[PDB]
This record gives sequence, structure tokens and C-alpha cells, in this order.
Amino acid sequence: SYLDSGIHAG
Amino acid sequence: SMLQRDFITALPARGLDHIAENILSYLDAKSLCAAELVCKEWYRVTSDGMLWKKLIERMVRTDSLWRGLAERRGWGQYLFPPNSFYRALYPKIIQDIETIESNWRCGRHSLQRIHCRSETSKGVYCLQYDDQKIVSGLRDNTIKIWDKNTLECKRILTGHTGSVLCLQYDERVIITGSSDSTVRVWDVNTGEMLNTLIHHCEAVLHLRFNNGMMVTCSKDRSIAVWDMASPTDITLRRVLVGHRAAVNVVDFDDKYIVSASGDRTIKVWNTSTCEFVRTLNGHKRGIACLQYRDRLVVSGSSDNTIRLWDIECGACLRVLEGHEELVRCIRFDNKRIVSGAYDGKIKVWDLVAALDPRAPAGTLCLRTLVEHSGRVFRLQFDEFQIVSSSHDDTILIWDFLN
Amino acid sequence: PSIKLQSSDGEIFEVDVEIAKQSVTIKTMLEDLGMDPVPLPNVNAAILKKVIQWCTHHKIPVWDQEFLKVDQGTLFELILAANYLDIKGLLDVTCKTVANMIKGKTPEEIRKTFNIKNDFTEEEEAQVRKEN
Ligand SMILES: O=C(O)c1cccc(NC(=O)c2c(Sc3c(Cl)cccc3Cl)cc(C(F)(F)F)[nH]c2=O)c1
Ligand SMILES: [Cl-]
Repeated sequence: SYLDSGIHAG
Repeated sequence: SMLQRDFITALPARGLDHIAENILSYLDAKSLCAAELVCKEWYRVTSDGMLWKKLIERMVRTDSLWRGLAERRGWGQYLFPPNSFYRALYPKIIQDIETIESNWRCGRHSLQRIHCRSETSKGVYCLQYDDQKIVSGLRDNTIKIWDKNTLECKRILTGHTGSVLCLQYDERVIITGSSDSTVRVWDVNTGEMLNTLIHHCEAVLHLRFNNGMMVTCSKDRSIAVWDMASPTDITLRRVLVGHRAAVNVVDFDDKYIVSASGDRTIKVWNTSTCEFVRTLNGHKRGIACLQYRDRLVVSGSSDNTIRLWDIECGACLRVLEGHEELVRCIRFDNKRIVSGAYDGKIKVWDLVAALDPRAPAGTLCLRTLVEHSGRVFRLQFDEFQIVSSSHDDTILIWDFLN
Repeated sequence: PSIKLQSSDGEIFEVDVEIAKQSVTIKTMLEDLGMDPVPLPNVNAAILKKVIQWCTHHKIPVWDQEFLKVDQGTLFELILAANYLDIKGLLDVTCKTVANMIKGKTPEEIRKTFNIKNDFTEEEEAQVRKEN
């Protein structure tokens, strides 16, 4: 899921 | 004292025609038609006063839809040709609006597709557009400027050492935030790099700026508030801390700064003082996207829902269900919400209906638009079109005018 | 300070300088012509008192709507005074009031509101009607 550098959580 | 008085006849009789014209300028179209048929002198006042021209001009001044059509259709050239020309034009404009509104409701559009032709790391994380250009930020570390009309690439800006995650521009500067944890400032005309802000400890995920101030936010869980005296003179005013995970998006106006985070919350801050105001709770997973204007906050979440909020009391006014994956970008105007999801789909929502608690939920999603083959990262829209970009390395222009 | 206004009748009103100067016209006569008192040949005492009352209160709300519950002849005189004195605020609410009496009505209902005779020929009316 980290293949999206634009958003993050945790 | 006379009981009754024909204002519209009496005023021109005394050499005060403009007062009579000003009274009639307040009429809506249908009442202006009625006024025309009251009597010959009323007709003459409306006709010699060019009231239909003034009515179209008042619409262009007060309604971006009418303004956009004046430019796109070319009849705006005649504004600011006899009175009868504008009277005959007015119903054509109405019909034009109706067909545009119908195209939205029914999903009828033309489509332009830019292939960004990224050599290695594909995808377009962010974008902003005007009538001249599309400015786009890419996972290959560059900013590409596209000609809005010819769809050709007019400029590539290099300098970031990671993905360009967020961007905004105005008449003077482009400001970009990057996975390389920096904010950069570029000249919108020449592309020359003018400034670099070293501050955040992790990827800069979002930024907004306006009227001499900027807000930035980061995977490092902080928000930075900046004062911009000029492209080259930018000072840190305050750091806002309190989020327990990455801050994915920030928006603001003169009342409030609004931030949202992987920690499942929206936080509201006082723009003047930078003091915490309140937390908006309710999403069941992290928040991926947000826009804030007036009193309305609209947020999109990993929980696959959209929420509408009043900024003053923090109440959630409406939950929008229907997306089948993470809601990754969202915008709204006066009529619609437009949202994009991880499954490549874009949805159009009826914002008025959504803000009316009588309306049932199933009537709220107006259309689903399926033309991307990857996650939708960013979109912007107006009365006539949507511009969207995706992990699939394309930018789409969805045009509802024809 | 107070300045005396002199109505077309001759009745003189003492008015505070800051109330008076909402009329640019009266302001010009004070500041540029240095006139005292200020003659107003186009405004009689009855309308002038109505105008002074409106200007003090405002040093289109609900109070103005109640203030404008007068016959059309008086509203017409008020429009003229507001024009002559160039009190844009008063001119706007009175003009908006007339527009509100026009909007949402058929031509026949407008005529009846203002006591206006329909003077179109049948041919002329049909033509005007065809063009809507
Ligand atoms: O404890 C629970 O009940 C539970 C159980 C399963 C899942 C979750 N939630 C999430 O996995 C999640 C992710 S994942 C992710 C990441 Cl980290 C990076 C890039 C892309 C993605 Cl999709 C991202 C966000 C956002 F804030 F970014 F939007 N929010 C979230 O909630 C919670
Ligand atoms: Cl997680």
C-alpha cells in the first residue's frame, strides 16, 4: 500500500 | 399625496431615466419580460436602457457559469448590437446551461487523455489548471507544464529529488512539496527555482497558500505555518503539533486552518493565533483528502466514505457512501462534490441534496465515471469540466460542454 | 456641531453635521460652498423630515420596510429627494422597494398595481409577446 507516497497512516 | 404613481413612466418624464433603469435592473428575466409588456413607455425604458445587456452583464459579474460561457461561447465579446440582440440571446444561454446541467446528470462528456510518458516511476500525484495550462507533479520527481489547448508538454521542472506530492500556483509562483521533505518555489512564467524550504523531517504531503501566507504539512506529523513577504523571503511563523500520524492534507481561509491525518481526525486551528480549536471525529480510518470553504469541510477517508462537516460546531452533516475503495481526492463547488478513489473511479455528488437531511442517500451520487486504470490521486473541476490525474500516468480532461 | 437645513417650504431643521453629510450634495454645499443655512429648494418639510429620520437611524432591513409603508406618491417623492440629495443608501432601498412591487407579476397585475393603461395595439402586443 506504501506505493502511494502522498498519504500515510500509522 | 397621490395614492399611486407610475414610477417607470414618471421618472424619465423628469429627466431621471437612469433611476427607472436602475429599478428595472433588479428584475429577474421573467419579470423583465413582464415589464416589457406593461405599456409602450415601460418597453421603451427597458429597450433604450439596454436592460437585457445589463441583465446578462449582471449574471456574468455574479455567476462563474455565465462568465465561463461568455468566454467559451464568444458572446462575451459584445459585453461591457441592439437591445433585441441580447433579449434573443438570453434564452439561448438558458438552454445552454440546461444542456450542460443535463450532461453532468447523465455523464455525457468528451474526453482528452494526456499520456505523461514517464520513463520509470509512473504516476501523477497532483495538478492544478487554468484556461492556459495544466501544472502537474509527478512520481519521477519533476513538474510538467501542459498546454491546456494543444495538450503538448511545454516545460519540465527538475530539482526535487523525490516525488512531487502536492502543488499550488498563483499568478507569480508555483509551490511544490515532495517526498524529499522540501518545499520549493518556482517562477510560474520561466520555471526558475526561486527558493527551497528545509524544515520538515519527512515527505511534504500537502500545502496551501494565499494572500501572503502558506500552510504545509508532512508525514512527520507536524504542520508548518509560513509568512511569505516574497518568493525569496519566507519565514516560519509557527509549528502546529498534536496529530499522532502523518498529516495528509491542509486547507485554510481567514477564519481557520484545517488539517487531517492518518490518525483518523480533522483538527481546526485559528488562523490568526494558531491556537487549537477543535477535533472533528467520526471517520473510522485515516483521512486521505479534504477541502474547506466557508463553513463546509468535506473529507475522504480510507473507510471508503465521504463526510460533510460544519466548521463552527464540528457536527457531521452527512455521510456519503458508495465508493468501493479509499477516497483519495475530493473537491466541491456550489453545486457538486467530485471525488476519486483507489479503484480508478470518479463520482459526482449532488451537494445541495447532500446538505438537505431530507434527501435519501441513494439519490446523492449523481454519476460514476470510469476512465482511469489506476488510483486517482488528484482532481480539479469547474462548471464545465473535470481535470484528473492518476497512478496510471495519465491526465484526463472530462468536458461536459459537448 | 449642528447645521440648519432649510426646506423648500421654509421650515428649518437643526441636524447633526454627521447625519447631514450622508448626503454628498449637502456635504458639497457645506465643505465647498461654505453655506449656512443650507437651502433645499427641491425638498419640502414633510419629505425632509422623513429623510432626516432615515439618515439618523442609518448613521434592505426590517426597519426600512416599515419606514417605507407609505403611499406610492410619497415613495416617489422620497426617490426624488434621495436622488437630489444623492443619498445612495436611501435611493437603493426605495428603488429596490419598487422592484419588489414589480417582480413575480403578470403585466396585468403590474398595471393594476400602478394604475397603468395598456396602450399597445393588438398587433404591437402580439409582436412584443412573440419576442419572448
Ligand atoms: O485498526 C484498524 O481498524 C484498521 C484495519 C485495517 C486498515 C486500517 N487503516 C489503514 O490501513 C489506512 C491507510 S493504509 C496506506 C498507507 Cl499507510 C500508505 C499509503 C496508502 C495507504 Cl492506503 C492509510 C490511511 C490514510 F490516512 F492515508 F488515508 N488511513 C488508514 O486508515 C485500519
Ligand atoms: Cl495502518
